[PDB]
Amino acid sequence: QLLSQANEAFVRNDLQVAERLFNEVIKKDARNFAAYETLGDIYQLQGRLNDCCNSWFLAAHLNASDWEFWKIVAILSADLDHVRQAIYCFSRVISLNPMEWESIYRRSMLYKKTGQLARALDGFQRLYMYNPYDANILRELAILYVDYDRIEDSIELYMKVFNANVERREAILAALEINWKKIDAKYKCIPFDWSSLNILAELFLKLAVSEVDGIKTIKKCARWIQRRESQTFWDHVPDDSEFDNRRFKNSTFDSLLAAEKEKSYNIPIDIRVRLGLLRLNTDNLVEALNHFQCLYDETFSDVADLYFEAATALTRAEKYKEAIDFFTPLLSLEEWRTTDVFKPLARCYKEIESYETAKEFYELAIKSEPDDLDIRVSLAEVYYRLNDPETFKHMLVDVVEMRKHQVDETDAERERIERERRITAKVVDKYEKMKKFENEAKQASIWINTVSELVDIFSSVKNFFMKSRSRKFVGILRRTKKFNTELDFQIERLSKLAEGDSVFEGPLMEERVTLTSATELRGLSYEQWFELFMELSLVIAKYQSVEDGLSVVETAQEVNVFFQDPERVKMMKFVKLAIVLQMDDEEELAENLRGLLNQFQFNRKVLQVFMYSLCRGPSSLNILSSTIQQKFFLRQLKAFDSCRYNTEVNGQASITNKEVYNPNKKSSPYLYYIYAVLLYSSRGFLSALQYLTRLEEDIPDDPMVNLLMGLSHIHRAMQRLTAQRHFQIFHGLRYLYRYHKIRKSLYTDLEKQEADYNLGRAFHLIGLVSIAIEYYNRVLENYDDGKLKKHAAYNSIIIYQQSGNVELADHLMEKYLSI
Amino acid sequence: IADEFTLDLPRIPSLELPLNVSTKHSSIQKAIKMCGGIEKVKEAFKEHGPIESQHGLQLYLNDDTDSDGSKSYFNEHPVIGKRVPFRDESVILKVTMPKGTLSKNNNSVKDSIKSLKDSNKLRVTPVSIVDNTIKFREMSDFQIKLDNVPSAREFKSSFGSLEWNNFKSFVNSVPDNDSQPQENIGNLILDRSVKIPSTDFQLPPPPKLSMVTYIKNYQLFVHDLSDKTVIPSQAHEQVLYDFEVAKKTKVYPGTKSDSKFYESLEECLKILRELFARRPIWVKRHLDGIVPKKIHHTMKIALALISYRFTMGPWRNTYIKFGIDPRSSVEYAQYQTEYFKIERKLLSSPIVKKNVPKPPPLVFESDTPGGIDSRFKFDGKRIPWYLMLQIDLLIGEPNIAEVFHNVEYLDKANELTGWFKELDLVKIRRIVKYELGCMVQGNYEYNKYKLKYFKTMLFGAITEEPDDAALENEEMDTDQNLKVPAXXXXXXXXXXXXXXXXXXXXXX
Amino acid sequence: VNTIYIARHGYRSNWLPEGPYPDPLTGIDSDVPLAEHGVQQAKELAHYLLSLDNQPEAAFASPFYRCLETVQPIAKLLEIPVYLERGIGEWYRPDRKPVIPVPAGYEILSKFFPGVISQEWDSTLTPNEKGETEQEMYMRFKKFWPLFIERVEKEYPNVECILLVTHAASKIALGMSLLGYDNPRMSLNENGDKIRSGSCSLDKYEILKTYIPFSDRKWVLTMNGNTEFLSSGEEMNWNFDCVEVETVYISVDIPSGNYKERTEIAKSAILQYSGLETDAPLFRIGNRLYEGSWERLVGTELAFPNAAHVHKKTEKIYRIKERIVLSNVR
Repeated sequence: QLLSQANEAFVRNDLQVAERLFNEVIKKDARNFAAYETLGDIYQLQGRLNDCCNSWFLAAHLNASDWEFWKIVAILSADLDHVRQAIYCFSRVISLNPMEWESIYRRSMLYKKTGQLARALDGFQRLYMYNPYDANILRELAILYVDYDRIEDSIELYMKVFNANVERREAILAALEINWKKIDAKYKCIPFDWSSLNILAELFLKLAVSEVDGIKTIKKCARWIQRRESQTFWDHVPDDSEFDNRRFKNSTFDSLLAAEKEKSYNIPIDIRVRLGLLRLNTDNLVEALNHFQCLYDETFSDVADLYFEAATALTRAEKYKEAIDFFTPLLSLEEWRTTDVFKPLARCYKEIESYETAKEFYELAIKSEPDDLDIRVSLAEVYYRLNDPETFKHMLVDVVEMRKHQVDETDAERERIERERRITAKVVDKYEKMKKFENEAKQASIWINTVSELVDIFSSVKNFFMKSRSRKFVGILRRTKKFNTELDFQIERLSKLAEGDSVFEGPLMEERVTLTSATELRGLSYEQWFELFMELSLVIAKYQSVEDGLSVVETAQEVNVFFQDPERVKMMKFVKLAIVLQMDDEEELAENLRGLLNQFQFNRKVLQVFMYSLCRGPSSLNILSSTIQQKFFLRQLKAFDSCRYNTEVNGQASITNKEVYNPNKKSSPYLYYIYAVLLYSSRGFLSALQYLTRLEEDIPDDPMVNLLMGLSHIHRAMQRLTAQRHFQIFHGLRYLYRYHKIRKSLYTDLEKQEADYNLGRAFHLIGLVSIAIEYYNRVLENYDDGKLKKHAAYNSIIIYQQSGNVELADHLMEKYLSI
Repeated sequence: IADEFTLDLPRIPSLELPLNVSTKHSSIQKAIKMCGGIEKVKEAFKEHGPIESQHGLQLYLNDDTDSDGSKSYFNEHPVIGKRVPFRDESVILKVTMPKGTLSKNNNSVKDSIKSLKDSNKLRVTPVSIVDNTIKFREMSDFQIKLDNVPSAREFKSSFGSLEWNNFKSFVNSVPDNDSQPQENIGNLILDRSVKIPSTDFQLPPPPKLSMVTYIKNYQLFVHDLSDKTVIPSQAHEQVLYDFEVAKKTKVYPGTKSDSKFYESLEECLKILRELFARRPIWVKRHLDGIVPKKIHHTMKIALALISYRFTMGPWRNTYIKFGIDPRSSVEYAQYQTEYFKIERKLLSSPIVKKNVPKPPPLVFESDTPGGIDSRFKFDGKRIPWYLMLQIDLLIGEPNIAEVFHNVEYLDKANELTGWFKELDLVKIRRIVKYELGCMVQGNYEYNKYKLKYFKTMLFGAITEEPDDAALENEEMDTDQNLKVPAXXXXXXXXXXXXXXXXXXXXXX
Repeated sequence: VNTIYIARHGYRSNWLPEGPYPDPLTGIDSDVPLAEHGVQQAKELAHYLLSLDNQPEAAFASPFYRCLETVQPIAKLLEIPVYLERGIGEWYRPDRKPVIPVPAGYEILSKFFPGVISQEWDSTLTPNEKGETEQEMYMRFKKFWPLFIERVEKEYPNVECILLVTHAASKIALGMSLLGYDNPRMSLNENGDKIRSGSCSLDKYEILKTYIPFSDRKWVLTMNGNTEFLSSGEEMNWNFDCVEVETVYISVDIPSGNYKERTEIAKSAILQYSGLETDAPLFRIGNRLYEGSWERLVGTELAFPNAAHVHKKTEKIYRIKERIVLSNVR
């Protein structure tokens, strides 16, 4: 071609003015990248960048192996906000080499800008896998898992950094016997500092289900920093004694070196406040404040976004007194003086019965957004709580007309005796209509309705609660379903608040009224009301949601007539326990049991409620196996010995019952038994025998003592590593063979079946499997009750799978474990 | 080779039951009901972390409700099934065939496909992938029947049924102050229908019961420190018989003549007789530093015909010469026992496991010739090797001395706190808890104001339970068997025990 | 563009037994909306796609009102654009008695579907307003693919997977034309197995293993009308000839012979089976080849497809009693 002569005659460039002739060669040949490169190159010199990237894009497809050229035109395109054209150019690079880690970063960052994050995330796992030790890849990879709500996988991304930072420091301190080049080649990691701990705190809040286990992880990362990883004992104290001035009052911190005390015990406030938000979702107000009271020492303007994020949490958690302390300082600043401070602040002053102070903060919020009526209806409510109905009616016409404009486009003494008269007739007849009558699940819902229509008359009196009723509890009373919307409900409610009265939920929304008598509020008499709360709590727990009945009893514990009187606070502690059994959560059951055992000391009915409540499951094993319970009953078990043995003046400071009567000074076989279960459940088979053997001296013909004794030896034997192991299993079987001889002989023919199973189950434990099936074939063949047969066929099947006798494991499963 | 199918599919969980669930939708929902319900099956797949940071499902094989709403057999001790880690992903295929082909072909898919080999109606398509499974590899636990226990009948009908009509009768029945904790609970119950035996005591079960060349010794033990109890003053009927013949024929029946057990015994026996004359109360762990290695095996037999040991009281687990009742004189007050424990579970640090010195050997040589070491003794430094230690050893510490040298002794021995008041003993115990907790951390400085408040008191890291090093040495002392050197029938014959083999034969 | 999904609109209202009470909201003839059951289908197609890996990245619906209702929740859930494409409208024979309807544009449908629809995409081709016979239909779908993809691969070079929400007659011609058959009413391979075009079905066309122009590419069908995500199965299938059965599940395990390391599937794999009749079937899974052995399991294995791992940019249980254990032969 002659153009091969003409073009490089024009590549004598030297002033870049012959570009018109290059424009001809790309028209004549239209295949030489040399023409498009230079025509694009000279555009870079004149500065016509949008014309440069075009020519290099046409040029790239002609010689598509030079992955250095796709990149230099790709990055140019991203600079000129042509992202879709850039992602292609990067994608051509990665096909030519999948081991270029700058383009995967620049490409994946553009996927985010485009909205197809799934291809971005795929780029970062590999970019993180082949370079785990760069923070920028870590920081952007953890944003994307958060965009998928994969937060638990983002925490294990920052935590596997921490677990590498730890093993580095342990190797440094051990390798002092220095070679930086030898530890860096083996232990290389991203530095963990206060910043990465700050992000890590944000994730536990967004996760919002592992509150207490996440606090302990923040504190381990806070004591590792500051060089205090050796103070492991803070992992076991409950409530944030470290990082506060309460650490001086600890038995162990007072014992440390004189040099370990001066290390730093101060968190930056951006992390401390997050801990208070963890404790608040845990429903631990006290430690939340102890974190937020540290927010007052910092300079005001530097933490104003934390005054708000703390108060906003306390306001959403119904803590209306504590939140005002954190909103009101912000009013010193003008940039915070808008509705998002006022409207959460004004309802706080409303629930605290400071109405004349809240009248302003509503009247200020409307000036910013008059088009809102959440404020107008509440600010109308305040004019009724104040004795000024004249302005109240003029605010009702303003709001309802304001709503009708929006849906189209889409005698003070005589006032209440006349109400008390008709409300007492309503509550007494509705109660008599509830007694003469009552499927057993539709008779409940019709019953719960005509009782929730009574409990709304008692709880709405406001002389009984030092706080407002929970939204969780009014939600159980708003379940009558006649409402349309939570704000519409107020309007059809407030419209009748004017002068008249009629049937509607929330009678007058609340009101303090003169009680004028004890033993009567309405025609009911304070022992007909308490029987409703307790009977309403259980029925809702049995047929309806269990978590709703628990709100009825937690609300009955704060009525100022019930907990003031004993013999009512007793029942609410039991009724609340009966429901907590059905929550299936560990760490409030224990809070209820320890609440009973402190009141009811040495009582035998409660110690059985303790262990019948804990009769199955790992949620119950973790309670008994806990050290907190092992310290408690030991404290009650030394107190029992003090009551019987001391001839001294000291029988106080733990003794709550002064009525114990034991002239022969016998022990209690229950406290020895409950306490041995804790040590058995803690794999403490030596300590348990120290207490169970004291029972075998006292109650030898009790089966459950001879069973635990037989298992405490069998289990202890398999710990030992000497020839006394064999003598200790034979010493266990003798207590199992008399367990057998007892249940077989002295009980009926259902416990006679138990004893065969638990013996066969013992020979499986010690591996004498050929004997185990012999006892299992007795519970299947020689007895009629079939509830233990499917536990025996379960364990026989396992024997046969291991022995390959699947021919017979199919026969048992089809007969007993069928369904 | 054939038609294609994509495998970018839902990655779903599975649940490999050990049960023969049928195809019916009533049969499946019952098997979900056993495992807690469909809402609790799903949160078992959505849980991460190592074991017991995740607890799996609870297969209740006998899940059914009585008429009162209570769980029939409310103590079932379920089978726990946990997520298998590192599962090999498996595809599942929807095999589709005409209605009625399973019934005529043994209800098997292996053969059904073989019957209609060339039909156009067989459609076989993958529908999902299984990346996660729960399966039940563990085994069922020991089971207890509480149907005729009347307290469980009262619990089950109140806390299980949540019926308020009989809940109220329960709570009004618990006495706010119980006057007889020491007695059986058959008196507080008002059912009286089932007639529990009088010696059952209604002890409820725990939540997890499954948690995975010789001589017989005859030492005496004293089980109760009542004002009535008798103390041994003569050894034992059998040991004296085994030992009196050992004097004439020098074999000590139960041994070979070549073991020299008896010649080792006398050379140990004359040692102890000198010691108990010098110090009548002892711990065996102090005697290990005195008797040589060659005659230590026979010491556990010489103590039996020289000494007894209480199983409780102030003189708990010490060997005491015969005829010596420590409640008879106050001079046996400095020998009474005190225990201490270091909680590794709370002090889980490297600072601790170097400062706590390692235990003794089974037998050693005493740095103090012919006596207790300075390493069992507590003197404000050097945590002793063995933390059960008598009052006679603490007094080397100055602050515990001037407490000890100002005590007022009781006129009559208390069954706990001994001759000492409760005050003057916690005054001793709390100092030692403070000093050990400090020297574990390596402090050794001892602030004087806290250490002075105790001495003038009038009225946790370290704890006073018996240490595991002690309990492991108590069992080796209470074991009635010792070494002398310095398949239903086969298993029944292999044991050959005097009791274990007796009852084992009766039950077969 | 390496991957394509195609899906049918859903359950119309006129298919109700009580009859067609609703009116076309747009005013065009036969532009009928969906029933409430057809809306529950389209949500179930969203939660299914949302459980996949190669989720679609753009949606090309037909202008008819019911195809927009189908893709509306798919757009909200996956957060993708929705473009109108008139070239995938219905096939109307010229003998329609009342009228041959032409559907609405953007300005009418944006009022009912605010924000969802994106108006960047002008239609590449318009069906004949007079109506078109069957031979004219299929050549129209021969023209559609080269012109459509080439306008996707230059206005959106980054999009590699797409969804098309269309009708039955189109859905079966879009498939055959893509796979390269001569007329649409023939069977795929030889066995009378047409494309299953049930209500709210889902097809899948992956490219058969530098970048090359469209017409030189080779595609394969890898789903052929999945309706398992539906709570009611395929309702109203249609094929060009229109102008008892039981299901059981079996697992296919792939066990490793190593300590605590798990096999995996690449989320883009392909499966072929053969010898399923006999005792030793052979499966290919991706590039690797296996040989199986039937093994019933004691007990059962219950799988929960409603418990699937949804990704999401912020009732039915499978009773298994038999199993196949695969071993490496490659």
